[PDB]
Amino acid sequence: TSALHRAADWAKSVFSSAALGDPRRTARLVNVAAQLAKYSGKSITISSEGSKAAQEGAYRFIRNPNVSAEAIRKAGAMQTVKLAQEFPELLAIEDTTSLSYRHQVAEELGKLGSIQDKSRGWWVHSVLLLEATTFRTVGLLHQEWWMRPDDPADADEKESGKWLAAAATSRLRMGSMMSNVIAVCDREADIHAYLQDKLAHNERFVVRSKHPRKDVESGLYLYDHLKNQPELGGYQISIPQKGVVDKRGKRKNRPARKASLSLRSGRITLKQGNITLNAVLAEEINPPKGETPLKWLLLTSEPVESLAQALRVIDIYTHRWRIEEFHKAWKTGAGAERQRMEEPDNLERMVSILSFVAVRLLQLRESFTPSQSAETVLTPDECQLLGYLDKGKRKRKEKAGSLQWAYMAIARLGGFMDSKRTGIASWGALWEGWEALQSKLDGFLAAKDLMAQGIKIG
Amino acid sequence: TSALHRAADWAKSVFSSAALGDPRRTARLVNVAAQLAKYSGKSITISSEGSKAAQEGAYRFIRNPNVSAEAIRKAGAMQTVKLAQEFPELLAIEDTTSLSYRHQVAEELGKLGSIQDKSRGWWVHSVLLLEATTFRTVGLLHQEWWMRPDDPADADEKESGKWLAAAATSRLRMGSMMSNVIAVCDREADIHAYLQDKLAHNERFVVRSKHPRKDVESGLYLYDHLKNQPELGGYQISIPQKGVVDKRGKRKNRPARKASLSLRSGRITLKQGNITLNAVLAEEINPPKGETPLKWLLLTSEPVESLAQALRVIDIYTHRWRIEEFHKAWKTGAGAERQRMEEPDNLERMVSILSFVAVRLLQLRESFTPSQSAETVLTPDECQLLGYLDKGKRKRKEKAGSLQWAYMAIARLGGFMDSKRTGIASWGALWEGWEALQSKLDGFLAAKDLMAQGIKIG
DNA sequence: GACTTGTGTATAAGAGTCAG
DNA sequence: CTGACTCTTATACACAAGTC
DNA sequence: GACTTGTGTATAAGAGTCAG
DNA sequence: CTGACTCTTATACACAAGTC
Repeated sequence: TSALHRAADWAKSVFSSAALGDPRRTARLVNVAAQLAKYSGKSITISSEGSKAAQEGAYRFIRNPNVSAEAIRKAGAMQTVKLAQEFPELLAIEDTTSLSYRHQVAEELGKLGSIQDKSRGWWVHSVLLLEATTFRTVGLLHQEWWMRPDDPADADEKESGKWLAAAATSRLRMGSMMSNVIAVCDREADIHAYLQDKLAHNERFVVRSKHPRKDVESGLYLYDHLKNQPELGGYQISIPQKGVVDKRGKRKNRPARKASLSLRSGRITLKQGNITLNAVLAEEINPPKGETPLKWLLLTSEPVESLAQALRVIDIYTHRWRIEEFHKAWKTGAGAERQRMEEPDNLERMVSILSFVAVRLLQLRESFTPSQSAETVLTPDECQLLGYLDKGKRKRKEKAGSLQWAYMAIARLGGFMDSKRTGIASWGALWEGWEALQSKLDGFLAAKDLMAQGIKIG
Repeated sequence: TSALHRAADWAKSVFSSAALGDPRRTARLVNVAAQLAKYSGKSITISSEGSKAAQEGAYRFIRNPNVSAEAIRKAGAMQTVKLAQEFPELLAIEDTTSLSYRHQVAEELGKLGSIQDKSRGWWVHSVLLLEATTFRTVGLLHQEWWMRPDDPADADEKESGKWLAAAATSRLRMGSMMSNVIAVCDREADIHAYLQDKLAHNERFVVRSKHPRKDVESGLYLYDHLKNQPELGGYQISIPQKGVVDKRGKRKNRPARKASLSLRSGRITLKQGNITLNAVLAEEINPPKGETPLKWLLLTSEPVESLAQALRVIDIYTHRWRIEEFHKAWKTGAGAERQRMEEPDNLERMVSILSFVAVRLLQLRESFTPSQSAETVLTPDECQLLGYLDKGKRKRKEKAGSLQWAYMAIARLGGFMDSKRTGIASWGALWEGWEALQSKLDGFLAAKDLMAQGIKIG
């Protein structure tokens, strides 16, 4: 938030809490995180700016047997917890991804596909906290890493307990801030035991419905009972073009279209556990000749009885993609799967660090997104150089010297050409832009310095 | 050479000759090559520096049906031919690589593996010219692109004729400069018809021996006849550590070692075609308990009768890897296989351009490699900024302000940490460094400009 | 000349990718 | 998932700059 | 204290990758 | 191919800064 742009400051805030059992490890962590963040996406070596000291330090740290990766992730998360004190409502977006490897260490790791696959590694189940008003990323609350065994009957616990394990960690970490938190999960979380545990702790959630369950008071499947309700009202959406590549490698187009949805809600009770909760059902009115009609059924602790309360629910769900965006920031962006440590713990400690770097990529774009001047975000020196680099390229929409102009200017330095006329640049473009602006800033300052000590330039 | 660092200048020299049948196409080619070179490795869009004009231009050019990719490659090659006038002896390193794709266009392309593979594309057979004294890259003389058919009996010509086809093109292109040229090829070129054609044109070559052929005057296999000769003398080599990954995915180490070789030569005559030529044989004296003894048998037009003449031959061959280095510069570096044009000709015209970009990556490092001052290569402004950026990092080996220091300084800006204490940075590190130095130079100049118009910085 | 192609602008959307 | 994007191929105009 | 771990330097080499 | 590299994991010293 306040400590973001300056990588060293950022790393102190995230990591100085870490109980690694020696302040030298925590300071080292801080330094390491700092160089990696300044060089998001690149090798440790490249992050060391030619310092043999820092290179050696970084590598010694991530193979350090007194350094607990669990503790690294926990220390970051407590920072999230500290940050989250700022907000009256939060979303806790929850999902699993895989971290996949094929080098020699992969065989010491866990199953991701078939027993024979060379690609092995970890499953990580993550909780990403956003603030609920403007949806900005607060950070990681929780990650469970595990190695799936080759033999399913060697599992200590069933993988589906990951949703409850996460709840247990969030509540513990958030403490009394938990009633502030709304857990968002997809169909994998449509587990009776999971809904039950939330309600029992009086915790808050929006989980999408997969299994047809019956409502006690009507004796009907949730869907049939919800279709009985009066039309709470409607909403139309725009579905954006994209290409599509199926599981067998087959490519098709998905042309943009506009769909319109009828919304309904109701209070519902489930046979199992005699647990009561609410549910919203959005369904498409008159879909075109040959397309899957849209259909969302959402299970929620949240109020649903007014049209607006129900839209709050839909839109809380519409932000679920954000956890995938983190996964992409972790992998493609920060380089989790590009690492090549030769031992599991080494690979873990590194990739642990990289998860908070990932979050910061997200937050960097978010730091520029939202009315007034560029000076609120950039330094005076940053502000002038950007103005020079951008000369001519500024569009008429953009108020001169505004934070909106600063967003675009950086995006353009990152390569952004708005190919879909949406105005929105990827976090990847913003990062390249920021990094470019920062790199050109070295030269700018170097001239300033020399010019300040009375030396002629060129 | 002279026109290299400045991308626009470089592109004019390489491409202003192009007969595309409209000077507008040639100028467009020049512009396109220029932006791509300035942004080696990145997308067309990113290369357009926010110019909608240049983006649209670039894309219109590479889907232009009046633009012949053949002609693009030819125009570059004639520049090579023009450059090569400078040199009294050249190496023409010759080999094939594949350009491989899996997007929708791939199925309109040719076979690279089995009939069923999704990975399809072209085979390209290339001739890379170096000068023979200090081995610097002069450029591409020739490329043959073709699509291997699914059915081997649908081939217009056998693929092994590629060595002769290349000879035919080089001689035509080099004209009377051909007697300056020494063709270097590996075992695939150990074809009787190919040796014969060289000798008949009185062209010059070093080709490694695969098939046991017999010498007429002795009646012995080349190898047995060469082992009869007196020990012309010896030479020892250092073999550098590397990892090894076999075809089935199996990983092993190859530890560094020192090998010593005994050298022999002789004049030889082959039964077929009663063609006479020379041959050198290098073979390892007493290899360690369990390792493949080294063994090179080279067929050559070149003189071989003195120890030194024979070493000239070995070392001419020892530079064969350079064609692989080009292939890597073309693919990984310039991004040939990262392109995603949706039509073969579009994909070809683009990748054609990218092959000369590749060559320039090689030449950029080479432009810094070899006694005196940095000022011989960099501009005064470039020279100062680099000196600032490098403050503290300079080693004692490095004479202050020398071209040797400039090499290291750039390498360090590119991430180079000399992990194998060899002093040699990859072309990839030099490029990142150069690009970084260039990027920081924008800021430096921007401060200069503003400082020159009397505006306060920061 | 008679007719054809490239540029710079502006509008639109198909194809591809990651991760799923 | 109603993902979110960038890469790539289009199309129209007026008008400039080509071939023939 | 008695004993154990991190830093900055310097030396070395195994493991991995591309393209083959 | 005797490829050429970068990434990663080592090891010793003296000495500083930790745990117990």
